[PDB]
Amino acid sequence: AELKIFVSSQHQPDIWRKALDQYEAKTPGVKVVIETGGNTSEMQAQYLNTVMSAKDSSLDVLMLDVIRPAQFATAGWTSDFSGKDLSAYLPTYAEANTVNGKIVALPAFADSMFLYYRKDLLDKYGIKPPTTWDELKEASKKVMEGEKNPELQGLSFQGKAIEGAVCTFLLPYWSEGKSLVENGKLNFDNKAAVDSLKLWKSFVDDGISKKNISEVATDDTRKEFQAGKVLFAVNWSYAWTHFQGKESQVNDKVGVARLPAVKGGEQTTCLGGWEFGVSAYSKQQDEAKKLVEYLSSQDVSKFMAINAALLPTYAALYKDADVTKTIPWFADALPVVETAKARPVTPRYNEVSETIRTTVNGVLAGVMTPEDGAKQMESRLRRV
Ligand SMILES: O=S(=O)(O)C[C@H]1O[C@H](O)[C@H](O)[C@@H](O)[C@@H]1O
Repeated sequence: AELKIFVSSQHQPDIWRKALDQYEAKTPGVKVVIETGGNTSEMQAQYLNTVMSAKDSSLDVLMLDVIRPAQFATAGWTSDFSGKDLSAYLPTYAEANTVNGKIVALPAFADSMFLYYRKDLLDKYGIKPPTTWDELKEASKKVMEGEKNPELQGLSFQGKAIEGAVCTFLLPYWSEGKSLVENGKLNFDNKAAVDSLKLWKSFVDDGISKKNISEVATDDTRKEFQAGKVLFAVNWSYAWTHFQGKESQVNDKVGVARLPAVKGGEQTTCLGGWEFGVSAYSKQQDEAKKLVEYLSSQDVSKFMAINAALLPTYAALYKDADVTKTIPWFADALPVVETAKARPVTPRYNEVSETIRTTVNGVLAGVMTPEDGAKQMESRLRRV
């Protein structure tokens, strides 16, 4: 059989390729081909909606974001792993991949947002990693003043109208102790929503973040930090491999911290991560399941942690000696993953994402005020 697997371009398809070569080498008569979609999750989702809506049978295995199971379950777009127990996997992912009793997908890898920081620069100015956005502003000012570097950004975060801007919006909202869904219903704290949009705007206005932060996607943050142009970056675990790689200016100059809190708030972060679904329209159900069981296996989890800084779905791999030798900070990441806040679980998540990310982007592009943004977001969300 020739299986086709849709892989996020953001999640190291060349490294997944090394795992698939080990699979082929030990599975005579099976070949795997990677189709590589957009960097961002909302573009991958728009593409999969069209091929899955059209019942297209070319894809066998789908790498899907943690926010996807509700949609994919309700639409019947994946083959359930009937009577599968997800107890080997972090409960947050066991839970994300179960919808009305159905195991929609096997966890592929974990993720959460961290604060990447230039540990060389904080050391140089004697600064402690910031625990509040206010400490991060103060640290940014001190470093940018001393560095006399017209290309050094204080903070890079995602302001482009992408899935990651949803995460941007919720970080200060969650930090204030608010939720967007309470007892299944939309629970919109106006004041917390406005304060989140003004916080992100304040980084641009205060000269800590670049004027065109509204054009910055997740991987732009990764590229600019890697290039030595960013003191503080909001990003995901995959960025670490690029930072420590052959094409980086910041080898051994990167610290990892929990995201700062809003003043008086909690250091909350966004749950990310991905899972492997078998397409309901695969003509190779059995062979695809065998591939997903290998790709969701502890040995592959471990390989992808070491080679791609993708956080394990297996709790035991966080303290594995080879994992922690390659990426020391993984030894302390699991509590961040297991307490990370989840975006709303809903089959209509795409419409939820569209509303929040366009509002964030509009405010950061100076199209609307934070105040109007919050009002627009609430109105649009109310009817979705
Ligand atoms: O970069 S983005 O696609 O806009 C946002 C995504 O980032 C990371 O890949 C996470 O693992 C995903 O959960 C998240 O949705």
